[PDB]
Amino acid sequence: KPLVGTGMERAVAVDSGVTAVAKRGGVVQYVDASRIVIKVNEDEMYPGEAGIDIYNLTKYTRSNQNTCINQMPCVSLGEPVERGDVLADGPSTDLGELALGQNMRVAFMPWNGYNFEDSILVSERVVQEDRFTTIHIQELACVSRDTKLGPEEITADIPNVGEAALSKLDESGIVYIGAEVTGGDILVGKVTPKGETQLTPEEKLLRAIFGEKASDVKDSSLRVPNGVSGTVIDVQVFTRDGVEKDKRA
Amino acid sequence: EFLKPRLVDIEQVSSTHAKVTLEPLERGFGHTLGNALRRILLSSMPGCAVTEVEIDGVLHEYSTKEGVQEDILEILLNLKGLAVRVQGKDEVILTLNKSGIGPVTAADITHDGDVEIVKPQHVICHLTDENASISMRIKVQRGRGYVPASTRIPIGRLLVDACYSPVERIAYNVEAARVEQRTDLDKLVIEMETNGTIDPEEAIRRAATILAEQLEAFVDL
Amino acid sequence: SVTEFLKPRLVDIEQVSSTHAKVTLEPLERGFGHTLGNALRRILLSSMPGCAVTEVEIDGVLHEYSTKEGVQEDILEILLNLKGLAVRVQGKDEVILTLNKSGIGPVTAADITHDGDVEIVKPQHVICHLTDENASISMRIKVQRGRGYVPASTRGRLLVDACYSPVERIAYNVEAARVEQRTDLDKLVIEMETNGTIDPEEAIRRAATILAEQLEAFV
Amino acid sequence: REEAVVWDILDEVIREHPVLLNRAPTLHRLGIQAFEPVLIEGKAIQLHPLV
Amino acid sequence: EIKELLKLGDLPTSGQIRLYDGRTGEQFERPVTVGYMYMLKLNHLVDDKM
Amino acid sequence: ARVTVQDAVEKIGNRFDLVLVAARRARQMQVGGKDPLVPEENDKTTVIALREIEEGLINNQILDVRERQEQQEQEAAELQAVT
Amino acid sequence: QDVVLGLYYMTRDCVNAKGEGMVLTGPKEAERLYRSGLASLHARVKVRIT
Repeated sequence: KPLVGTGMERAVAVDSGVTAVAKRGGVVQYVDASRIVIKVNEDEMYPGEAGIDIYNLTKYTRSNQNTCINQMPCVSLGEPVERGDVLADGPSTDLGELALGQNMRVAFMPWNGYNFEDSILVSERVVQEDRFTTIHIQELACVSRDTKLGPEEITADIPNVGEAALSKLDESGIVYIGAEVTGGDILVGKVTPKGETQLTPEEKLLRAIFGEKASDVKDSSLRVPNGVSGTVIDVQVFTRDGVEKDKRA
Repeated sequence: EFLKPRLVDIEQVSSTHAKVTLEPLERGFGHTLGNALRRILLSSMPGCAVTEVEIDGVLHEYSTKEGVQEDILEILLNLKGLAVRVQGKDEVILTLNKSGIGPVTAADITHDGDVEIVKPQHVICHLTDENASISMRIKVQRGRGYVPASTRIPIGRLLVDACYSPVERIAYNVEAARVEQRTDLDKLVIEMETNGTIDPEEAIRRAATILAEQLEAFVDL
Repeated sequence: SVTEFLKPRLVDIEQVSSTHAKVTLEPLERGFGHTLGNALRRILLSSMPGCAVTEVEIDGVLHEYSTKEGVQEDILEILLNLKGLAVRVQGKDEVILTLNKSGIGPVTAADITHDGDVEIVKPQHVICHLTDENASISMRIKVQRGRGYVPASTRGRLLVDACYSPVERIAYNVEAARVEQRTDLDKLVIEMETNGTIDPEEAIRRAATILAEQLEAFV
Repeated sequence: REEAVVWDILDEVIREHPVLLNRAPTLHRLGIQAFEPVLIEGKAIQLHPLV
Repeated sequence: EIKELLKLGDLPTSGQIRLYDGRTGEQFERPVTVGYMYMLKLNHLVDDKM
Repeated sequence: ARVTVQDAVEKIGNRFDLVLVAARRARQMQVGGKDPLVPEENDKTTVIALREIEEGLINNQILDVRERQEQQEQEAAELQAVT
Repeated sequence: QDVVLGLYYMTRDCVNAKGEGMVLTGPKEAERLYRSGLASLHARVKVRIT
């Protein structure tokens, strides 16, 4: 809530559709953290199609600049709300206003050179309160392409590693929701037909008659990038229609 | 000879904050001990804040729970604001159980009688449906200073940042002590703010213990 | 654990001549370098027992902005010389001294009589210079024990700035040093001169003794 | 793995080994000067203000 | 009107409050400006540029 | 201890052959066979080389004399242990 | 920029301050007077320099 505002915060909050403005005013029937259900007042109500307004909020999900977009219910249980009033504060909003940063006790003085050219010297009270602590979200994909020497498996059977990586993978090879991963781990175990021998046509006839496969393999799993940590909060699995599904799918 | 101070008055002006008075001081030692004790009281006082939270039907702290209006992360920040005394342990696991519509206060926790909840009106979250219930295990441990999540680090046990600091604001003010039929003696008066879990005499006594050790580093006691 | 700290110990005395020393303390808890250096600075610079030249009366002087012949210096500059006369005195609290000389040359501290419990750290401390055979000096100089600094405006008698405390400069440089898994600590670097009446490490132990005694009714 | 002994090794390979700082619009030759490292718990290159 | 609103609180009309140092414990000369500025965290984070 | 190079530059007034002389000497102390003429303060070989220049006991000419002396020593071992 | 402000505030004078026109044995006790607060940082004073 910017203490020194210009009053145009309301118009930017209401007009830019990142808050949940009520279509028809009425009475809160049920506020949960994910949906808000409003019973509608009578004079704004249609005779047929009895009608209650159900606003499904959009919870923690990725924005285009890898920031977190999140709506929070700012009304109580059983509260009169009017048509055109906001029901859910989105990102950087506070009770229908606009709140980008936070307002802090500032002092204008040199303090032993730590704010020399344009630097800013900050207390520990700021970092203790988690008041600039923000949430970033990375979408990491792993694709399974149909390649030579057969297509690739997404199985947990991975060469040259043990239970040190497999301790955070399930029966299918895909990380559990909620795993607190760091840099260097394995999120989606993908394995490749390695060996790359290019056996001769004589050896091709040899392996064609006598019937011996290759059965060598290289790790090409989807790994965490360097430096980053975090929490797997959502796993989406998409599959071509001519492909069978494994068990986590 | 230098005259030596004594804890002469402790005015419990509220449940949060109280004022001590150090008296009598030689001229000069007022600001010296005042700055030193402000430094030690803000720096290192053993607090007992929350460390790890384990809600039952919740995987990770970036999710929602069907039947409570606040997110899991806001529940964790509301727990981070909780002040709680332990007496005869170092770590402890509290337990909250509640259902029905109504604000889930800090008073609803299982008591575990050596564990004192210093503020019952402190809300955690608001349940919102009759057939809705939360049930969490709140791991509280003793600590010192500020230990965030990333330094000291199953998939259910969420971690809050640890903020083991029972003071909030220290405000010492010297003034002349007109006593002993002798002028020019200082009177140190410290107004200390506390979340509620620390006796201010025990606060100033732990602080002076700390200074006695830090000078015991090179003098004989 | 919550009482266990990182109690330091002084590692060196990288000293220069016996009135000066550069004491380092390492390693300290984060935030203790400034409070220890500041507490010891305010105690050494404010309240230290010590004797010092307090009030001086000259034979034929009734005013500071004056002169007396046979003296290359002035009255005000001879009082500047009298400030630096670093004097230790035994169990007598205060005592009056006198100085008499007629000669040509400097007047050093060895010209002062030995009588009393008064010991001078440097006879080589030149008070003034003389130029005439018939120029006879006669001054009465009163030392007095005290507790640090009292100026002339907060006191033919002349008002000398009273500097009882033996230290002449104290400064600290809290710089950072590390332990193995620890992040950031302090390295208190005390730099200190005296006036000669005490050697420096004993003066730091005086400061620690006084700050310890001022906390005895608490711990 | 960044074990415990590599940081003393690192402080003993820093000690007199210079680096070159370099700002991106490097116009004249003072835009590349050579320093000595002091290690930092942090992620930002500390740089002496008079430079 | 800013001065009149500061007079509605018990704050000084000058806008400047005397401040002590946390290190030396003694008052800075020439009292300084304290207040509330609404400061933003821009997303040029150092652990992305490093 | 090392902060500047200035006295080494004042003894070898080129500032471009200081690098070459100290490089040759620090190779003699690194790879190197030889041992330092100045007591080291747990320094790198670079600082020990510049420190030996600052004492005024290494230049290009001392290195040339000692390399001629080592080349003359390389026959008095072989010609002695063969013949 | 900061250091020149610090020096320009340091080496200046005002017509009346603490310890106006007293005499000092040298700069070491000038610092000893400043840190106690008994003299202000800008106060015209005869000292002995060397």
